[PDB]
Amino acid sequence: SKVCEISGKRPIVANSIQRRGKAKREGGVGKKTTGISKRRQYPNLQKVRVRVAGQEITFRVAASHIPKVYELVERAKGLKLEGLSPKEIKKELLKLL
Amino acid sequence: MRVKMHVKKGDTVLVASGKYKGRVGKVKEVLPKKYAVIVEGVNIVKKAVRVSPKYPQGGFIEKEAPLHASKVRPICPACGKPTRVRKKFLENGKKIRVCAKCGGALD
Amino acid sequence: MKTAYDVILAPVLSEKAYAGFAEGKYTFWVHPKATKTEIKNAVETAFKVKVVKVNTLHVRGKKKRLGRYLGKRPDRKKAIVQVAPGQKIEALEGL
Amino acid sequence: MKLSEVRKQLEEARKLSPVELEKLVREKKRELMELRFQASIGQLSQNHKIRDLKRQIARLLTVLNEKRRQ
RNA sequence: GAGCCGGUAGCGGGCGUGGAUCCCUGGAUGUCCGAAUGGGGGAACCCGGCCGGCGGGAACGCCGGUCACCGCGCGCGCGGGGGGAACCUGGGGAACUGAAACAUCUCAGUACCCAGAGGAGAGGAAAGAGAAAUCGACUCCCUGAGUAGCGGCGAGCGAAAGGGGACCAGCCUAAACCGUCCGGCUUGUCCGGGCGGGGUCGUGGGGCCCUCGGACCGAAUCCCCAGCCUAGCCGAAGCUGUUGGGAAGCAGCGCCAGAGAGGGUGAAAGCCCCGUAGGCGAAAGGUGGGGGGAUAGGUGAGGGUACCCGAGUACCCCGUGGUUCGUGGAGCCAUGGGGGAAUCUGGGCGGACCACCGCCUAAGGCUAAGUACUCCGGGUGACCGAUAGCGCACCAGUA
RNA sequence: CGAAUGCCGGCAUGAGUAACGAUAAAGAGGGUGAGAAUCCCUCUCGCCGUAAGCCCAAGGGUUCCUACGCAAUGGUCGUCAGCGUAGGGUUAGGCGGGACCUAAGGUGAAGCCGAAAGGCGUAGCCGAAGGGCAGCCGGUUAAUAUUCCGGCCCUUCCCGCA
RNA sequence: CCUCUAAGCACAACCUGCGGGAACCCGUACCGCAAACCGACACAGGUGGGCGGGUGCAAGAGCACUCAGGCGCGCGGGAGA
Ligand SMILES: [Mg+2]
Ligand SMILES: [Mg+2]
Ligand SMILES: [Mg+2]
Ligand SMILES: [Mg+2]
Ligand SMILES: [Mg+2]
Ligand SMILES: [Mg+2]
Ligand SMILES: [Mg+2]
Ligand SMILES: [Mg+2]
Ligand SMILES: [Mg+2]
Ligand SMILES: [Mg+2]
Ligand SMILES: [Mg+2]
Ligand SMILES: [Mg+2]
Ligand SMILES: [Mg+2]
Ligand SMILES: [Mg+2]
Ligand SMILES: [Mg+2]
Ligand SMILES: [Mg+2]
Ligand SMILES: [Mg+2]
Ligand SMILES: [Mg+2]
Ligand SMILES: [Mg+2]
Ligand SMILES: [Mg+2]
Ligand SMILES: [Mg+2]
Ligand SMILES: [Mg+2]
Ligand SMILES: [Mg+2]
Ligand SMILES: [Mg+2]
Ligand SMILES: [Mg+2]
Ligand SMILES: [Mg+2]
Ligand SMILES: [Mg+2]
Ligand SMILES: [Mg+2]
Ligand SMILES: [Mg+2]
Ligand SMILES: [Mg+2]
Ligand SMILES: [Mg+2]
Ligand SMILES: [Mg+2]
Ligand SMILES: [Mg+2]
Ligand SMILES: [Mg+2]
Ligand SMILES: [Mg+2]
Ligand SMILES: [Mg+2]
Ligand SMILES: [Mg+2]
Ligand SMILES: [Mg+2]
Ligand SMILES: [Mg+2]
Ligand SMILES: [Mg+2]
Ligand SMILES: [Mg+2]
Ligand SMILES: [Mg+2]
Ligand SMILES: [Mg+2]
Ligand SMILES: [Mg+2]
Ligand SMILES: [Mg+2]
Ligand SMILES: [Mg+2]
Ligand SMILES: [Mg+2]
Ligand SMILES: [Mg+2]
Ligand SMILES: [Mg+2]
Ligand SMILES: [Mg+2]
Ligand SMILES: [Mg+2]
Ligand SMILES: [Mg+2]
Ligand SMILES: [Mg+2]
Ligand SMILES: [Mg+2]
Ligand SMILES: [Mg+2]
Ligand SMILES: [Mg+2]
Ligand SMILES: [Mg+2]
Ligand SMILES: [Mg+2]
Ligand SMILES: [Mg+2]
Ligand SMILES: [Mg+2]
Ligand SMILES: [Mg+2]
Ligand SMILES: [Mg+2]
Ligand SMILES: [Mg+2]
Ligand SMILES: [Mg+2]
Ligand SMILES: [Mg+2]
Ligand SMILES: [Mg+2]
Ligand SMILES: [Mg+2]
Ligand SMILES: [Mg+2]
Ligand SMILES: [Mg+2]
Ligand SMILES: [Mg+2]
Ligand SMILES: [Mg+2]
Ligand SMILES: [Mg+2]
Ligand SMILES: [Mg+2]
Ligand SMILES: [Mg+2]
Ligand SMILES: [Mg+2]
Ligand SMILES: [Mg+2]
Ligand SMILES: [Mg+2]
Ligand SMILES: [Mg+2]
Ligand SMILES: [Mg+2]
Ligand SMILES: [Mg+2]
Ligand SMILES: [Mg+2]
Ligand SMILES: [Mg+2]
Ligand SMILES: [Mg+2]
Ligand SMILES: [Mg+2]
Ligand SMILES: [Mg+2]
Ligand SMILES: [Mg+2]
Ligand SMILES: [Mg+2]
Ligand SMILES: [Mg+2]
Ligand SMILES: [Mg+2]
Ligand SMILES: [Mg+2]
Ligand SMILES: [Mg+2]
Ligand SMILES: [Mg+2]
Ligand SMILES: [Mg+2]
Ligand SMILES: [Mg+2]
Ligand SMILES: [Mg+2]
Ligand SMILES: [Mg+2]
Ligand SMILES: [Mg+2]
Ligand SMILES: [Mg+2]
Ligand SMILES: [Mg+2]
Ligand SMILES: [Mg+2]
Ligand SMILES: [Mg+2]
Ligand SMILES: [Mg+2]
Ligand SMILES: [Mg+2]
Ligand SMILES: [Mg+2]
Ligand SMILES: [Mg+2]
Ligand SMILES: [Mg+2]
Ligand SMILES: [Mg+2]
Ligand SMILES: [Mg+2]
Ligand SMILES: [Mg+2]
Ligand SMILES: [Mg+2]
Ligand SMILES: [Mg+2]
Ligand SMILES: [Mg+2]
Ligand SMILES: [Mg+2]
Ligand SMILES: [Mg+2]
Ligand SMILES: [Mg+2]
Ligand SMILES: [Mg+2]
Ligand SMILES: [Mg+2]
Ligand SMILES: [Mg+2]
Ligand SMILES: [Mg+2]
Ligand SMILES: [Mg+2]
Ligand SMILES: [Mg+2]
Ligand SMILES: [Mg+2]
Ligand SMILES: [Mg+2]
Ligand SMILES: [Mg+2]
Ligand SMILES: [Mg+2]
Ligand SMILES: [Mg+2]
Ligand SMILES: [Mg+2]
Ligand SMILES: [Mg+2]
Ligand SMILES: [Mg+2]
Ligand SMILES: [Mg+2]
Ligand SMILES: [Mg+2]
Ligand SMILES: [Mg+2]
Ligand SMILES: [Mg+2]
Ligand SMILES: [Mg+2]
Ligand SMILES: [Mg+2]
Ligand SMILES: [Mg+2]
Ligand SMILES: [Mg+2]
Ligand SMILES: [Mg+2]
Ligand SMILES: [Mg+2]
Ligand SMILES: [Mg+2]
Ligand SMILES: [Mg+2]
Ligand SMILES: [Mg+2]
Ligand SMILES: [Mg+2]
Ligand SMILES: [Mg+2]
Ligand SMILES: [Mg+2]
Ligand SMILES: [Mg+2]
Ligand SMILES: [Mg+2]
Ligand SMILES: [Mg+2]
Ligand SMILES: [Mg+2]
Ligand SMILES: [Mg+2]
Ligand SMILES: [Mg+2]
Ligand SMILES: [Mg+2]
Ligand SMILES: [Mg+2]
Ligand SMILES: [Mg+2]
Ligand SMILES: [Mg+2]
Ligand SMILES: [Mg+2]
Ligand SMILES: [Mg+2]
Ligand SMILES: [Mg+2]
Ligand SMILES: [Zn+2]
Repeated sequence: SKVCEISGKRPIVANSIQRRGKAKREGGVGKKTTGISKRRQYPNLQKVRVRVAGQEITFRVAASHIPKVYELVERAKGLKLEGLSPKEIKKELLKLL
Repeated sequence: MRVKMHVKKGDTVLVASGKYKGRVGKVKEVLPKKYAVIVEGVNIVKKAVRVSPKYPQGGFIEKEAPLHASKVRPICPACGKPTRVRKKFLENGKKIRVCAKCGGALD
Repeated sequence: MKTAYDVILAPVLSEKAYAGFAEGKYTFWVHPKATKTEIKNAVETAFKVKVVKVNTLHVRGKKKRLGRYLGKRPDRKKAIVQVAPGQKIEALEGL
Repeated sequence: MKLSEVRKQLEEARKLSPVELEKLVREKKRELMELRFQASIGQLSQNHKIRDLKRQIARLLTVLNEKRRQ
């Protein structure tokens, strides 16, 4: 229920459509809409605790790009990173995206 | 910006119009705001004043009243004739008032 | 630049002010942002005296009108400096 | 004040030094307060003297500023 | 270029050709509050740290300087914060009402809220349109057209291509490959991250590899100028007599006119005043889309090679949104969930699907003008003329 | 325009009518003044007195004092006033609030949450009529005083000596 | 406020006694059960804290009379349905 830190995904808005009756293709009169109401669709966000530079880094990223986190990590090896703090190692990774 | 006066205190002017039309004299003052002028002995008017330490015995005092500038016309000291004011560019290169009847100057 | 002449403005001209000269207490129209410590130095550095005490107070501006418009005279502040026993600010003894 | 006077006060001032300008100023602002107390009692008839000082004091602080801005 | 100290006279005193008041550009000063930011705070109030100065100054107080938070970049530097009448784009987003009830539908993605930007904003250089075997970025207006289509086919909604106009312009990157600096351990023909080169396209192009050939284009960044803006200046030609409080009226005799628009003057003035036609004008700030000059930047051909050609992306299904499309035969564009490729022998498209034939070349970005609004200044009205015209012609967002 | 219980304003009728805001209450004399039941002084009468008297705090904001005024406000009158004009008046090391503290609550390093706006949040900060802190009596002015004066006490901080 | 120690400091520092000096910003007027605050009014309404004397009534902040202090309530005069 927020924003992927890797994909920039974000809660979009979708309608909840309610339909009744038989379709045409099933040899029926056709579908009928009985009630449309906005919903909202969330990205399947999850936590991703990783340890980098002897420091724990956790992302609130959607389940889609989870394998990108480790990529960032894997890609971050070539960086002066010791001595830094968590928020510092995060920002340094994100800059790789 | 400025109020355009073709006449200035205190050159000699011709009361072109009004009750004292034709009369002549010096410009005793210039009022740009109301765009008027006072002329010596012209537009005379009797005005009242309190029995005041300045004006004991009460009575009235002849004041010289202002006139609209379009009513006054300057008198070229050369041809002595009332004229419209042109403006000459000397080599100063200042600009000077000069009679339109003759090239004379007016200050 | 700020000088003791910027702190002190004019004297309090009243029967009550005058009646303080005898005891050496001289009243002034000071600056509302002026300070008892700020005044002192201003009187001294200007009247060659030794201020021993200062009493200040605010005088609020009066509301006035030109029949049709309502406004207010400015707000004023005044001090009451005590000078060392025997000193005098002559310019006020004037009277 | 008169213009020519004004001009001089500028030539003379711009010849001076900030200290000699602060010191100078410090005096005329005394010269004011003297006048303020005179008018406060009505014994100030040449009341135009006031406006001059302030605008003298002003013209001084300016030239003082011209120097220091450097 | 002769008066001035505002609307505002008076009392009381000054100034101005030794060029004032006034007008325009630059500069200085600019208390306190306000994003308000040293700290707090019931805005304009209150209380501090540091360095330097004043006072007789150690305590007390005043003066000058500095001290909030955030992002980015190797404690210090550049940037952000807030305001703006509407106009613009993005994130969200109703209802009355219409359907002569009403739920899908409409009103409408309008009103409104929020973030952002700017003098404009958005969009924009085809993975386009769609049947011409053609067009050639985008934006706007006309037209196409209330056509095609959409729709409890009810009320109603409503395109695009093409054509005629305004404006006109096209570019930088990512990946293969060469080199270089750094750091990791699992020691190199290594992997990773910076920088530089190279490269950017669809008659497909580019790299590497041989081979042949070795100046004209030119900016949207920079510079100089004309031009324009913010004060201004020159500007043709009438006297008299007469009634009258006043002449500009009636009479006589004249004149100017690249000026007989209009407004003033004691009434009705081409020639009295301010002006009008026609010309002049900027030391300094601003602008400068037009002129000249620089610079970053631009460019050949066959041959073979099959390294690269923008990833949780294309693609399939599931849930939606946009388009004229309300599940409809439902494609195209976009994406919240799942599964999940390829590099030209690739892939998306041409209205489900298959084939033939054709168009294009996504998953990085930038881009002038033509377009929209009107707090501001100016011109102009078969617009109002103090119950009208803005809510205010006057001290009104006031009492 | 003749009507919309129309809109803005002006002016009539009811009408010299009800009423003039507690049934605690008034009477005479002297003065003032153009003008007096209505102002000042004096005597007599009545009225509140767990108040209708005296202090403090909220709130109001110059209404307090004095001189000169009565067109308008005063439910009459007015020479009076909380009204019009001008001048004067509020003085703190100790009384109250700050440079001291914490409460509910408010905000809010860290940290968490949300399409934006924003919503939470230990510490810390802000937050009082609670805590803590050193002035008592009297005199003075037309108008201020636990503030000025007088006498007698006390607090904190800086420097110096022991 | 007292007390306990830690770094540091133990020529400083703090406690007690005396001495000289220093001691800032805001508020202070006036109304305040009301003609000045809330009620469109000089409105018989509402508004927190303290003092609130004397005598008698069993007591009391009740009740009646009264001190100090303050008032007769901002239209009057008659008439006697
Ligand atoms: Mg559903
Ligand atoms: Mg069928
Ligand atoms: Mg249907
Ligand atoms: Mg996990
Ligand atoms: Mg997956
Ligand atoms: Mg990517
Ligand atoms: Mg004549
Ligand atoms: Mg002319
Ligand atoms: Mg200054
Ligand atoms: Mg006295
Ligand atoms: Mg001294
Ligand atoms: Mg005070
Ligand atoms: Mg004060
Ligand atoms: Mg008043
Ligand atoms: Mg000057
Ligand atoms: Mg004036
Ligand atoms: Mg005079
Ligand atoms: Mg100041
Ligand atoms: Mg601040
Ligand atoms: Mg703050
Ligand atoms: Mg210092
Ligand atoms: Mg000082
Ligand atoms: Mg300071
Ligand atoms: Mg902005
Ligand atoms: Mg939108
Ligand atoms: Mg809703
Ligand atoms: Mg509805
Ligand atoms: Mg409707
Ligand atoms: Mg209808
Ligand atoms: Mg409708
Ligand atoms: Mg309906
Ligand atoms: Mg209906
Ligand atoms: Mg209904
Ligand atoms: Mg709609
Ligand atoms: Mg929107
Ligand atoms: Mg904002
Ligand atoms: Mg904005
Ligand atoms: Mg434009
Ligand atoms: Mg743009
Ligand atoms: Mg391209
Ligand atoms: Mg057609
Ligand atoms: Mg048609
Ligand atoms: Mg049908
Ligand atoms: Mg629609
Ligand atoms: Mg088209
Ligand atoms: Mg076309
Ligand atoms: Mg055009
Ligand atoms: Mg073109
Ligand atoms: Mg490299
Ligand atoms: Mg090729
Ligand atoms: Mg370019
Ligand atoms: Mg002219
Ligand atoms: Mg005549
Ligand atoms: Mg004539
Ligand atoms: Mg005409
Ligand atoms: Mg014309
Ligand atoms: Mg005219
Ligand atoms: Mg006419
Ligand atoms: Mg005319
Ligand atoms: Mg022209
Ligand atoms: Mg020119
Ligand atoms: Mg090429
Ligand atoms: Mg080749
Ligand atoms: Mg290949
Ligand atoms: Mg839909
Ligand atoms: Mg169906
Ligand atoms: Mg659909
Ligand atoms: Mg289509
Ligand atoms: Mg998806
Ligand atoms: Mg192919
Ligand atoms: Mg294929
Ligand atoms: Mg596709
Ligand atoms: Mg497809
Ligand atoms: Mg297809
Ligand atoms: Mg297609
Ligand atoms: Mg097809
Ligand atoms: Mg094919
Ligand atoms: Mg195509
Ligand atoms: Mg691509
Ligand atoms: Mg763009
Ligand atoms: Mg643009
Ligand atoms: Mg444009
Ligand atoms: Mg306009
Ligand atoms: Mg008219
Ligand atoms: Mg008309
Ligand atoms: Mg009117
Ligand atoms: Mg009106
Ligand atoms: Mg009229
Ligand atoms: Mg009719
Ligand atoms: Mg009725
Ligand atoms: Mg009626
Ligand atoms: Mg009736
Ligand atoms: Mg009406
Ligand atoms: Mg009668
Ligand atoms: Mg009756
Ligand atoms: Mg009756
Ligand atoms: Mg009656
Ligand atoms: Mg009784
Ligand atoms: Mg009597
Ligand atoms: Mg009498
Ligand atoms: Mg009377
Ligand atoms: Mg009387
Ligand atoms: Mg009475
Ligand atoms: Mg009693
Ligand atoms: Mg108060
Ligand atoms: Mg009030
Ligand atoms: Mg008074
Ligand atoms: Mg009266
Ligand atoms: Mg009267
Ligand atoms: Mg009266
Ligand atoms: Mg009245
Ligand atoms: Mg009356
Ligand atoms: Mg009344
Ligand atoms: Mg009298
Ligand atoms: Mg009196
Ligand atoms: Mg009184
Ligand atoms: Mg009064
Ligand atoms: Mg009067
Ligand atoms: Mg007095
Ligand atoms: Mg004291
Ligand atoms: Mg205190
Ligand atoms: Mg302090
Ligand atoms: Mg606290
Ligand atoms: Mg909060
Ligand atoms: Mg808390
Ligand atoms: Mg603290
Ligand atoms: Mg307290
Ligand atoms: Mg307390
Ligand atoms: Mg204490
Ligand atoms: Mg105390
Ligand atoms: Mg005691
Ligand atoms: Mg007093
Ligand atoms: Mg010792
Ligand atoms: Mg110890
Ligand atoms: Mg140790
Ligand atoms: Mg030692
Ligand atoms: Mg001591
Ligand atoms: Mg302070
Ligand atoms: Mg009273
Ligand atoms: Mg009272
Ligand atoms: Mg009282
Ligand atoms: Mg009561
Ligand atoms: Mg009470
Ligand atoms: Mg009560
Ligand atoms: Mg009310
Ligand atoms: Mg009231
Ligand atoms: Mg009452
Ligand atoms: Mg109650
Ligand atoms: Mg008893
Ligand atoms: Mg009893
Ligand atoms: Mg009882
Ligand atoms: Mg009782
Ligand atoms: Mg009783
Ligand atoms: Mg009564
Ligand atoms: Mg009575
Ligand atoms: Mg009564
Ligand atoms: Mg009666
Ligand atoms: Mg009767
Ligand atoms: Zn002549």
